[PDB]
Amino acid sequence: LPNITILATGGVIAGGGDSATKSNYTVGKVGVENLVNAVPQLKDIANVKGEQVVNIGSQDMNDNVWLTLAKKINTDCDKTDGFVITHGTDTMEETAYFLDLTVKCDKPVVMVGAMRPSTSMSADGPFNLYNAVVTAADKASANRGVLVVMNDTVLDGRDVTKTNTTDVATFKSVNYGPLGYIHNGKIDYQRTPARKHTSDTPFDVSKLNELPKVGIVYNYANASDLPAKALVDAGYDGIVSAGVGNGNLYKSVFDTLATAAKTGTAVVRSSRVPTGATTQDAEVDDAKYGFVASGTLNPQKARVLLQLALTQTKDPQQIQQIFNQY
Amino acid sequence: LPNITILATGGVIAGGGDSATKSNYTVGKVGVENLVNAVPQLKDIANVKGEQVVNIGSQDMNDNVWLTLAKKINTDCDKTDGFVITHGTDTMEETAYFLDLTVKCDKPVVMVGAMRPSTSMSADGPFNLYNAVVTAADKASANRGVLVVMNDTVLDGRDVTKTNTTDVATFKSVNYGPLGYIHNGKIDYQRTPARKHTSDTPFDVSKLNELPKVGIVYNYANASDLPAKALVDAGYDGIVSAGVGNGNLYKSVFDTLATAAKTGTAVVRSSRVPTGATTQDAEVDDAKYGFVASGTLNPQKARVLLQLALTQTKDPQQIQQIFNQY
Amino acid sequence: HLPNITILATGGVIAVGVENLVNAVPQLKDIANVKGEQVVNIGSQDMNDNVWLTLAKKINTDCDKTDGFVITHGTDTMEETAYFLDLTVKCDKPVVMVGAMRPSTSMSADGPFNLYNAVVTAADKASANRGVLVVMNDTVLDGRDVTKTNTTDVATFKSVNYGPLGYIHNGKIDYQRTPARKHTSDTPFDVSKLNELPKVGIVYNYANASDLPAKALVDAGYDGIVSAGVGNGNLYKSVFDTLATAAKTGTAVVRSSRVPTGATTQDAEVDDAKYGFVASGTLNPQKARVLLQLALTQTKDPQQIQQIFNQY
Amino acid sequence: HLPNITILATGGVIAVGVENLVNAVPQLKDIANVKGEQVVNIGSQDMNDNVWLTLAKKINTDCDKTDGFVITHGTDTMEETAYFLDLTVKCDKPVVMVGAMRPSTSMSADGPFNLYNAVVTAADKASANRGVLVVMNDTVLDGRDVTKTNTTDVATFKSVNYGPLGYIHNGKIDYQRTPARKHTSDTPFDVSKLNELPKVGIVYNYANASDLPAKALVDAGYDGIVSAGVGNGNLYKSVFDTLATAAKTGTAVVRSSRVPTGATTQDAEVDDAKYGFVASGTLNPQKARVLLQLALTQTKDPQQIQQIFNQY
Ligand SMILES: NC(=O)C[C@H](N)C(=O)O
Ligand SMILES: NC(=O)C[C@H](N)C(=O)O
Ligand SMILES: NC(=O)C[C@H](N)C(=O)O
Ligand SMILES: NC(=O)C[C@H](N)C(=O)O
Repeated sequence: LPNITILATGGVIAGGGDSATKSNYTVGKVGVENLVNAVPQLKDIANVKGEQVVNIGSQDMNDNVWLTLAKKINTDCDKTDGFVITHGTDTMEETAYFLDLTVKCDKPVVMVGAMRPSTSMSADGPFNLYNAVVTAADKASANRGVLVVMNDTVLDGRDVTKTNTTDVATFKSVNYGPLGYIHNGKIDYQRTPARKHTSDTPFDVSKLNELPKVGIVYNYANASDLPAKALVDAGYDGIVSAGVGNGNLYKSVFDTLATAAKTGTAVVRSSRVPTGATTQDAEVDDAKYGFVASGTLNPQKARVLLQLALTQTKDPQQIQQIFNQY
Repeated sequence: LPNITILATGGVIAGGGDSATKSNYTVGKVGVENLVNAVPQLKDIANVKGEQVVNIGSQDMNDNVWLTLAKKINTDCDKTDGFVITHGTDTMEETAYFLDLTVKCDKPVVMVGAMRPSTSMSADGPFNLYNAVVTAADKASANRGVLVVMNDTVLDGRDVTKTNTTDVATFKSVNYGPLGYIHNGKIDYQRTPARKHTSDTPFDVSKLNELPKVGIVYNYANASDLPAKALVDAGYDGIVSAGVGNGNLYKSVFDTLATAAKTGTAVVRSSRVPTGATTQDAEVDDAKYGFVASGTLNPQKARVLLQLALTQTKDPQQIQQIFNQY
Repeated sequence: HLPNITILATGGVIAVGVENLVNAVPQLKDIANVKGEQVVNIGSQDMNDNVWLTLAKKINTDCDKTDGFVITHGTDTMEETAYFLDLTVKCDKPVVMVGAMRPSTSMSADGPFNLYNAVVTAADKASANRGVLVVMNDTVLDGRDVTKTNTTDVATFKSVNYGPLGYIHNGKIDYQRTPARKHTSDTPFDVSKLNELPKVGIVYNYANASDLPAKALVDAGYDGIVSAGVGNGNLYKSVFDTLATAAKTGTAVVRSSRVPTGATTQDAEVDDAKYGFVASGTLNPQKARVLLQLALTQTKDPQQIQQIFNQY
Repeated sequence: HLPNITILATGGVIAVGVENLVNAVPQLKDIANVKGEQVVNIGSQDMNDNVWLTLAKKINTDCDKTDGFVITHGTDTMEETAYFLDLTVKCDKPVVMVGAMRPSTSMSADGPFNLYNAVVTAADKASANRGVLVVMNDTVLDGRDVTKTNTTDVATFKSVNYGPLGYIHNGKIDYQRTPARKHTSDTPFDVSKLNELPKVGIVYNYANASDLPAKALVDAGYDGIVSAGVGNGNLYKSVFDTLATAAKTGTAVVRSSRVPTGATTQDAEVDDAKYGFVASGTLNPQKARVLLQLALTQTKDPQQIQQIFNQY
């Protein structure tokens, strides 16, 4: 049986409710040892070691936990066969992409959460955890990047996103599809991400104790420039715009971000729109403004990459090249 | 033949490109008269009158144009059979909901855009415009609220949203589905929005020359409180949170918005997540904080409703009731 | 305070007797006074006209005795049964179908909560006059549009053309849609006195398709044949040939599509009026069968069957 | 500077001779040196084995003469043809299929830009070694997973299980996926010397389904029968009966599903090894037919056909 390390960070998967039918849930309550012990069936498919990293709702996920996770995986890569990270659902997709860029182990790293607490009727956590371990244990999962396993589906950490606020089936790779489906404890992989991940990225956070400051501003009708201005005022390294349509900006936001990019703030145009690329060669001449188009990376994903791009370079052409290959 | 009034506001539907294959487009270039004349086939199905309201990219849409549109439709409701509004795609879904709440005519009001300029190969604007008129002309379209007609589909202004950055098929009613499909210039309606719209809402903007100030803050891992703080500092009437998952907030954003709601700022929890309701009775006790859950309204839609709710009342219980019925 | 809900069990992975099933979900007791009757205990892959006729008559007979019905059922043909009941039930109280994608013994089994939410839906006053319903994965779906979209996913049931009626959260439903097509007491289909249904078969279309299935139905003197066509209800030539001649000896022929969403329309490439065919609109081939079988209890005239496929 | 692209025309709404078609989209001249050959001029609803065999042989014979192929085709069975070519083409240069949902004369017709993007895809060096492709609505889709999801929508073609390979914007493609299942020169299927294919028919399953289509194929001595099952490939009893006896006189039986997404799996409710059936995995019934017809040129053994349905 393979050696699988479970790194817990919290989430509803480690929470509870006051009855089997209540909809109000706690987060990060149950310790990794108890969490692992609640699914004895894991012992059929791996030798599990549990470690508590933090115990929080993933809505409070942050740079400190990200750095911690990457360093821990990178250090311990040698001495296990794969990793599962238990995490809240809310920002699962951000952490998975951050690890997909900073983990240098080629061994399977699989993220998993639950939409219902283990106390609820038909709770999804036990089987999710089982399937996540199945995936971490499978030789075929190596070299595919950081994965998220939810609803019997293996999803790449780049494209995966939370598409519905409550559905157990919420996690989908909405532009390029999943890698594999899980049936009877086995996976038929038919796809792997072509974008460079893990050991083929330049991003090395091993010696870093902070990341560049990158915030996100939303666009909509009559959008205030005040949020963009506050980020600039605070010397943020980067700003990601959640634009309208194909990465467009409301005039007053556009004006502030244009000014910030001429003084050296990195500006990435992403989109509030849930599928499809923010392209070049549409309404915004990115070269002219010193902006970067995010491609299929949604705003929170664009943030991840831009923060890491900023550990390498402050140059808009070099950042756009990063956004074309990772 | 029915009398149909076309109110133009701009968009790519009224723009162009330098060749049939270029991807870079102008917005709001073509005047309503020329725009109507480019589709002579409209004269088979209606007597069209065109009026230019503004000529802009809908990424620059704003409160002034909204007020203008509602007042114009309300004034002229008597003296036409229906309306089509040509508009950019980027914020089409915001304007359609704003009109869905403030138009008091029960006659069909139909919004339409194009994803490609009329100069491009297989441009979508001509047929979109034709189908929008078909819909405005159809007796069955009355009493269904403000509609958007794109890709042979009739969509309610509440649920409709732009789901893809470039696809002609981008507009979808992602929670409840469309009202009707268009084939051979005819519509089979099988659904109508149960939420109160048009003449069954209390919202009357006829004498207003501004709307309440409502901004949108995004949530993500390590989110700065600076945007929320700038809105509060500027005395915004309302703030909508584009939360993570089921409307959750990053701790520092939560802290700022909690404070703003205790001093009387209206705070609506919506979600960055593209489908499903922001519910009550999940992780956030809205009553305790004086917050309002947005239901299926996405952040930009929540903004529309909250601005209008703020013309009636500043009370969180009364605003939540509005968010339960409109 | 609690409504009386009748559970009518037909089998499925959700099930093993109806008593065992109810007694394994004791939380139903918080929302309803549950009464269980075993109608049959089969996999829905073996569902048939007799079970349909039985369900419809029982529901209509016992309508006065209860506040609502939940029908436990296999997933495989739940969308067929739901539509039949949608067209034949005259009781105006909720009738909700439910199944399970996972075995009751499996980790994270869906059945118990699915059942709970089905009873919630049948208990809700707001559920009445919306036709027959299917309740799966926290969603309430109308019996006409609802279909099984995936072979294994717990989220498989979707109303692929017109969307769901409502979502369930915390034992409460926010309904924002109701089906406009006529149902339940507004249809003319009355199966009270019927002990058989008309014979309607389904033939598939594909590259190089054989005419042998279609001829074998026609030789068997089938009252109706539904074509699962390609694209917008088109047919492979040797199949069009058989059905065109069969529509003319009097066999009703409905064109549907193997394509999983969208309408088989009139006025595309098949001149239906010329051949006496009927276009199925958004009804998939199995759903078209249900409606065609019922149409044929009222009329054999193609023009009148079309009107039926335009109203129901 | 421009690549030589061969357009092989088979008909469809996209078309009317191949010369007229090419000459109506003169913008193709900016991206390719286009050469047109009329192979056939039919609606794809009447597509067949002979056209398939013809396309495969022409592509393989003329591989050296051109840099890539675009096949203009009806939409109705484009996903069948694409998969056949996916399994039989040995040329490693791009082969891209394309159609149109709207008439060429209609407002906002899709054909011209669809054709342009198909030629862009066949011209792109990055398109090579990805198998046979379908290019529709600004998207590049692999021939195995791609299917027609809607009867009328211009956005109908989707890879419903594994997603698209790449999106087209401004005449350029960002490929992020390639099919892992073996294709093109990595399959053993060689149709160079073949002038017929094995006979494989499709039967539909539904409530109360007739065994008559299945018996009529078996009586006709069909080499294979694909079942479009319910749910996870299940069969109505009287249909399971016929196929179980037929698999035992030697007819190959593949279980697929009418359910539009997801795998017909092994190890669910049908003990395939016991009955000598083969599970289709994610291949829908029409796609399973393609693979079963080709399997049967190499072997009649059910265990070996299964291995084929596990690798291709
Ligand atoms: N279901 C969940 O895990 C949601 C929770 N707020 C979290 O992300 O930690
Ligand atoms: N296609 C379009 O209309 C997009 C444009 N930026 C607009 O919204 O005005
Ligand atoms: N999950 C299930 O219910 C499938 C089963 N074959 C049925 O329809 O009964
Ligand atoms: N739009 C089309 O191509 C449909 C036509 N029946 C075909 O497949 O040829």
